[PDB]
Amino acid sequence: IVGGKVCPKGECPWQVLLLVNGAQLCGGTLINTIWVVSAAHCFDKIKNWRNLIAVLGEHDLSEHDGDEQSRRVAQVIIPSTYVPGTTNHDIALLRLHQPVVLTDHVVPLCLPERTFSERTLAFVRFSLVSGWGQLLDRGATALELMVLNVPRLMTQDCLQQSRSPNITEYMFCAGYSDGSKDSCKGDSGGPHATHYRGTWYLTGIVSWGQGCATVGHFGVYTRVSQYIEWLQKLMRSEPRPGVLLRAPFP
Amino acid sequence: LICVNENGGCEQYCSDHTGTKRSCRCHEGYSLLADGVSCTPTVEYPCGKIPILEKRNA
Ligand SMILES: O=C(NCc1cccc(-n2ncc(-c3cc4cnccc4[nH]3)c2O)c1)Nc1ccccc1
Ligand SMILES: [Ca+2]
Ligand SMILES: [Cl-]
Ligand SMILES: [Cl-]
Repeated sequence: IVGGKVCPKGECPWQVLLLVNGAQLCGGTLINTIWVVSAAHCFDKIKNWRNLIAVLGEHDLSEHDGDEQSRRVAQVIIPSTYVPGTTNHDIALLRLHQPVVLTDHVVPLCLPERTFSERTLAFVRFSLVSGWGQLLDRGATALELMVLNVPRLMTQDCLQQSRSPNITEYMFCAGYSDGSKDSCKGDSGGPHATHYRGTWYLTGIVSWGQGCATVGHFGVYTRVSQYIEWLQKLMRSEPRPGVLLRAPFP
Repeated sequence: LICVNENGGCEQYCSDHTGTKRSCRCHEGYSLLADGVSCTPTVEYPCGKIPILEKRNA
């Protein structure tokens, strides 16, 4: 996160850290005790699935404070329509090996109903994006969880205001064109969370693209509303042997 | 009331029904109040609420 601030400990309780062989991979979003939403691209290069760990209740990576909860990942589910190393359909559903325990520091983000998301949430201007990603383009990653308020653009407006992969119906633009504020490498998979009448909801996933905080460009986010039904169906399904699962989309 | 407008007055989820009918609903871990619009937590850690903040104002 570029141009944000530290998310005070416990104020981003749905934020997940994904590690591979102990190394920072990506972010994620807790949506219930055993389910995490992330970005498909995070998993493009994974060799050994057994080395993938999700951490809840994380804040300051430099220390252990006892609020952290680590889990193995039992399943990584990606849409059939996702092509590695691209942007479209950049979403993943992760099943944890064991539930996290909800605490003051570990709380799921609400996965909204599609109708609600489309009719209401999509029109809330500002939303929060978070992670332990790069603090600057070509800079070091964050030791403390960062958060940033970004405004959402209608796709038409995004295109106009821009000055590259396409912007599809499965994405949206948010942020700033002035190169001051963005999500960045290390943040992918993390939440774009939207507040409505006292409750927060998952509306986007930090995806990727062309540099971070690049002048003339906006951040690209996976449009979660397009995937609600897909996610819900999967969450009702029994696990299958072998971590990686490609599931038909729609 | 219609769901497309002002969320049908619902705090959370909204369904249109046959007629000038509407039903609000709430996410798991919440219940709908008698106003037919408001949602109240039924569990300690409902989704999309920040405990340290909820407490900060409790
Ligand atoms: O290498 C793979 N995936 C492996 C992977 C794992 C974990 C993180 C990454 N990764 N790299 C850059 C970014 C990134 C930039 C960026 C800018 N703004 C906002 C968010 C952003 N995220 C990112 O999240 C890639 N895929 C791949 C490639 C090329 C060809 C085929 C597949
Ligand atoms: Ca820590
Ligand atoms: Cl099944
Ligand atoms: Cl496997």
